[PDB]
Amino acid sequence: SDEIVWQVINQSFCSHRIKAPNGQNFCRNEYNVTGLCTRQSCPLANSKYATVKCDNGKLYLYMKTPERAHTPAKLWERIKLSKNYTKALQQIDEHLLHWSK
Amino acid sequence: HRTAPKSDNVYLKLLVKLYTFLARRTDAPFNKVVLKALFLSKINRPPVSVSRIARALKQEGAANKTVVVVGTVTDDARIFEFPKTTVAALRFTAGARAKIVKAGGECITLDQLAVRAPKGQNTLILRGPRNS
Amino acid sequence: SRPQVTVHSLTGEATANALPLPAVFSAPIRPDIVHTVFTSVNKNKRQAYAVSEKAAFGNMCRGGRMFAPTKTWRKWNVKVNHNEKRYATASAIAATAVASLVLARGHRVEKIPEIPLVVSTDLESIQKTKEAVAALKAVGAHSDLLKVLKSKKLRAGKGKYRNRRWTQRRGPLVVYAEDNGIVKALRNVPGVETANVASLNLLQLAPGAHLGRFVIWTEAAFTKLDQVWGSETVASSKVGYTLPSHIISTSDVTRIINSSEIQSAIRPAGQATQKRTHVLKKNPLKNKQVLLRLNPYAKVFAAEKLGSKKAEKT
RNA sequence: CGUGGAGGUCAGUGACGAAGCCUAGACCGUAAGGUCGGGUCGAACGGCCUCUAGUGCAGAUCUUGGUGGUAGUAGCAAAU
RNA sequence: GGACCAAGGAGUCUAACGUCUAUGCGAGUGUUUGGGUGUAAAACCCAUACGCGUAGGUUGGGGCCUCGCAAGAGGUGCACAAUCGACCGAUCCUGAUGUCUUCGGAUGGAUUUGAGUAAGAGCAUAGCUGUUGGGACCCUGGUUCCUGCCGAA
RNA sequence: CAACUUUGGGGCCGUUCCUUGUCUAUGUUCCUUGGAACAGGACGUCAUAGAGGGUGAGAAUCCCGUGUGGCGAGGAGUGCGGUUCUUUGUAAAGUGCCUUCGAAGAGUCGAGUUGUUUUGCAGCUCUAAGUGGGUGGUAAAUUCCAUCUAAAGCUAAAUAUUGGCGAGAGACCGAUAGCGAACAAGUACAGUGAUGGAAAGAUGAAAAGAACUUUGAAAAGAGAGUGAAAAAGUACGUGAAAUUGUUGAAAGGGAAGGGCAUUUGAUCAGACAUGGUGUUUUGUGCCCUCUGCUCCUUGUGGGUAGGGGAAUCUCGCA
Ligand SMILES: [Zn+2]
Repeated sequence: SDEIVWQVINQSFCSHRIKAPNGQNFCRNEYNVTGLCTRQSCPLANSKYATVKCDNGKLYLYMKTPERAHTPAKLWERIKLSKNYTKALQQIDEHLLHWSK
Repeated sequence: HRTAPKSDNVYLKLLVKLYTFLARRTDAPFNKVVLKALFLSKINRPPVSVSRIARALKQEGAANKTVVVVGTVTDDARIFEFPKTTVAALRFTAGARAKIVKAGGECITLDQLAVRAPKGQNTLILRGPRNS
Repeated sequence: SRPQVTVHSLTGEATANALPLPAVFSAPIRPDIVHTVFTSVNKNKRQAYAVSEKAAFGNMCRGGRMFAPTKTWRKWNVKVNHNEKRYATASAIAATAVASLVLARGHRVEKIPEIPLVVSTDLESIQKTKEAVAALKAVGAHSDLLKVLKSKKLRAGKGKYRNRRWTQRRGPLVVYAEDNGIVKALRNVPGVETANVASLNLLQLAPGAHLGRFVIWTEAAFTKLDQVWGSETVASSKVGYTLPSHIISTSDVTRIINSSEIQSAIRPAGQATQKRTHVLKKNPLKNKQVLLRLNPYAKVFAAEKLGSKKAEKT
């Protein structure tokens, strides 16, 4: 359904999408990693998803699985990132093992 | 003429994306024919009666072929005996769909057709007889 | 595409009972047809307007008659095929399940128990506003209600003083099998609109022709949806109506492309961006390296210096 | 590209100043045009996806209004 | 054709046929005269009618299959076209078996015939447009944004 | 003849209908800004009431209402519902069977003509029948069959309604538009008349509409003051262009405009930029250690407490 949801979001109204003067598009989706609203970018159009996002101080990796397409309250999984920059990038590569580039 | 469907059926554009991946990445002329047929208008997609399908299955060596209709498979009560065969198409009227199922056959969508014959192995394509 | 949905209590928790999907959510989603039907349905509640009949003489003139006096018999209502209208409603109902669409329209549904959200039928028996609002708090649609409540703005047009002064977003839609005072209780809270399963108004379903309004179901209504639209098992309860078919079975094309067997049948791919060759022409007769990618005899030609070769005295 | 109105949305902007006006102020557009600064100003108004039209002016000796020169001239009941 | 300037100011609406496109259903299709319903000119459901439509061969030939490393070869052949057919209706002669003395068409011919048979495609809605009529672009004159592409007599 | 079957008229009180009257929720809680909070933020309550309007700016909760119900009042009235009073007099009616009878639209129907209409109507002349007459099919024909009763009359509802009396709405126009007329508009005015027929909306929240002094015939000033604002002064929201005046600059001398390109003159813009990498000092904490608690999506999880330590290590921070 993801490509159907994507073509609805693309060709019709993505509420988060913002149109630049350049022509480029920008999701205001809070989980969107890049600012853009593209095929890979919309968290709504993709069920496997990830995002570095900060709650008040600590930075958390947010994981989204197709397994929890229903129950959006229990949707996002949270991982506390390390304060070591190297260790936290290693943690990213661990939790995104066998995951896309 | 058309290099794109002038329709805005989303599922149709999905099949266009699938068959354009095929018609680029296959070497069989089949998927190119399917792509060119997907662009056709409603006038340029005349319906195909199931009577015409059975009369087509009366051809030699076609009984183990599968049939493909870019268009609509419509029913006709003027036939009684319809063979057990595999028909893939865009749309199925419920009468023709019950004719195919009731004859023990199979009503196939074109995505499943691409899965079964990516190179178009052992197929038939029928076009409705256009007059006007 | 899961089989069943857990009903939720008025206190708001997974009730042990669950209900199978009514297979209406497996309908094709056709936003083109929803759009074309929505325009014509939105053209229905319209009152005509006109200029006066006879009330110089020029369209260019001050006070003269205008060019094209607007007459009443211009078409106002638009006839729609009934199956097509039902198809648009079916695509809207199927779209309400998804909730990536509901977020794509803009709703605050990020903390709700599941989709499609199903509450017990006891919700129908609430007859007071504060209790039903507390019930929707217990659900978790509170943030959507607060969005609607903050969203009350004044209309920018002249139509502000044409009795259309205020505007605000739309919120949840509550679907009931039967009224037991629920429609009076939710009448006062803004943004909420109730609907019997028999009607299911498309304007209430996909407002602004955007698919997937946030819809709340009662338990009996969710069962009753099978009665309303039928299935392959339950008939239709509509005369000669069928829940319509798909032209493609699998909704994901990239799954089909990357499956195994297409991936078997397909030639190897390119670089996915073209390697530019010969971006600029380097002339021979100078630049002797590109002279040496051509004509390897030129090296021994210069080595023997045959251009200045002395002939025999014969 | 622009204009009036309509549905949805941006929990869009706004009396710490909306809209409008001016701008020998800057910027982006091939252009239609758009964005900001400053000044003035006082109460509403925009972006996006769609709908709808009484939707774009230099002329028509066009309509209406305002203001020139003619000209302190003609001339002195030219209206008083 | 013009003193200047501001505002206003000129292809709108409707009806009937017509092409194209999109959409739903499909030999069917068309809810909204009307009834039931309703949160009330909305939406939802629909009885009986009615409307419009429905009621052989050869040569190729998209492809497809086989074989061939390939090139090619063989086979089955969509749409459509040409041929030779056939049949129906007509066409002008034959005028039997019978025959109420004028009835009859049996059989065999002959050319063309026809949106003919020899296995349907339409209905409805919307959009853009063609012709006609309603004041119908406005009053001979005027007729309101940009860019790109094609572009005659 | 046989039976059966039936009774009418009032009153009154309700009900029904109309016209009204009255009652029926919840913040004016703190902060900022503002001349004014009805704005913004924080915390609330009501809701069968978050329609709308007003109140010095976007007011559910300030007010009126709105919503839900309640209590009245005065009429209309037979619509019915109870009570209550009477109604019979060989009164009136109905059904089956038997017997005896068993009366209907004329200057009309019709015919001709003329006009009119597209067959009716009207005029003129003529003018009937009673198992009659009207009308239509029908034929195997010296036809059969069908179907109504003209020339007297009344009759609700479904229907039309650019008028009246009221409502309620609008993908309508927003003061050259929309009615001619948002305003003392069919007005002022014009015409002898019949008739024609304009222009003209916005001070401010409150007039708080400028006390007082002074110039000035008088008109207008100048001081002064009100006001958040006279960059709102009854010429008044905002205040464009055409056009005018003054000053400054420049050019011109019977000079017209632009396009390119450059100087000169004038002028404007032109960091809230001020960091990174590595090392080192000390201190601190989600750092270390020990002891917990808690949420489920139960895992490669999330939140969170207590005491100790950096004496050593190590991370982040300083
Ligand atoms: Zn997006």
